[PDB]
Amino acid sequence: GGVMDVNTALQEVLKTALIHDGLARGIREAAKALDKRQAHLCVLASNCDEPMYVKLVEALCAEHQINLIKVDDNKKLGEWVGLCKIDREGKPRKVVGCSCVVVKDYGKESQAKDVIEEYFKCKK
Amino acid sequence: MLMPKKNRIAIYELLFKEGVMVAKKDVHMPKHPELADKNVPNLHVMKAMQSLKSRGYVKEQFAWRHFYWYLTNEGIQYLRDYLHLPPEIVPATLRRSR
Amino acid sequence: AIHRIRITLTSRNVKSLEKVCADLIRGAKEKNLKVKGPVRMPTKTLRITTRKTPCGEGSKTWDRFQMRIHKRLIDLHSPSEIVKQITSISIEPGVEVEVTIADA
Amino acid sequence: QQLYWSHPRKFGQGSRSCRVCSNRHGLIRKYGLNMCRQCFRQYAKDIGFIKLD
Amino acid sequence: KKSYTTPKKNKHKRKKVKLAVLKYYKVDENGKISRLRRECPSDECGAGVFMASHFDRHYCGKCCLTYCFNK
Ligand SMILES: [Mg+2]
Repeated sequence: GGVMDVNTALQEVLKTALIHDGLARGIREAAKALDKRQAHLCVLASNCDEPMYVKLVEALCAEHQINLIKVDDNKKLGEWVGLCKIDREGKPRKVVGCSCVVVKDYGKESQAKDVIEEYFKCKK
Repeated sequence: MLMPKKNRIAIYELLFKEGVMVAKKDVHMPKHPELADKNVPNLHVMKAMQSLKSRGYVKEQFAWRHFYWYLTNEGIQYLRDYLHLPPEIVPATLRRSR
Repeated sequence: AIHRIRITLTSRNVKSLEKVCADLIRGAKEKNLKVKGPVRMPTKTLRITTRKTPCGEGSKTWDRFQMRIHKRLIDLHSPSEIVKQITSISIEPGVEVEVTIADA
Repeated sequence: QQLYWSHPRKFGQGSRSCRVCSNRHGLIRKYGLNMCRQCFRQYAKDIGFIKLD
Repeated sequence: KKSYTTPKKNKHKRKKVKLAVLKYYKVDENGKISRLRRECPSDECGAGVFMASHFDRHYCGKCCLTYCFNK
């Protein structure tokens, strides 16, 4: 654990949120998981693809419950989910970037790891 | 698909809870009996254990139409990884046998 | 209270069955329970007859397998606890014993 | 994938097979053995059948 | 138990056409969404799944053998 940093916040919440079955990876699953009321925290990176699905993610996080966090560097959150489960995700064979995520369920509520977003929601 | 991830995990957790698996050699029966019975066809159980055995992890016997699968140490470790358990828990088999 | 109660014994080896029966008779008459002696129901014989040969070749020999089943009854007039007790004791070998509520 | 993976097998030789060798063709239904005619001579003793006729 | 004969129609599978992913939503003012195709009002489909449009048919992808409408 860390000191509430954004570059620790994603790493901290992710590692419990895979176990809590929360991550709609990819863009179509993010959309389909936002059209139902299961979503909680949404993530996007820099543009390496369509210059309008960025507009898609911000419009969708906007239209119901504003909760977005933006963090660039697609390959980083990619490698943080870099293989289908937690062992050798750093295996360079496959290291696809997510370029979007929706957390449904943000892990076991703990250790201020969710409070980092509470420190942003009405503050930013 | 070879089977749904839901079905895989349901089979693996049962094997870990007990420590040993059994199914008759039959691809047609619609549900496995036992604690998979609400959900899973035993074709999936056979097909799953075959992959598990080819990677160590399991010992296999077959006598009058019925597989008997034991979980070995490598299997304990891999399943303890794959299911994210308290890294020291095993309800499979724990008592000194007199 | 005092009830009729019938014990039925079944097996395939006769000596075990007969010795079990005589010992139950002993244990019953040491308490003076007015035992009605063993009734020997007819023995049953199961017959199975098959060709000897795995394939179809040879002169046509057959096997004649058979298994035998012996069955007898004893009747007691007494309370339940003594009989379910003494029944529960003194059976070492492979013999089937079934005791019921009442048969009279 | 397929909804045509079987058609009624509820009587006759398609229904039944030996509890040991899984073969058809010459099994004993008497007394509920359900056992191939060759496989039964093999265990005819452990069941208890003895030849003395 | 012998050599085969030559077939002249071999084609194992359909090649499973590959499409660019999602243009079914339209952002149509800054922060405003439009839906080009309704979500199948079938109780088990969660109303986050998009019903098809054919040239004169609406068909539900997840209602495997139901929800086809004639217009
Ligand atoms: Mg007679």
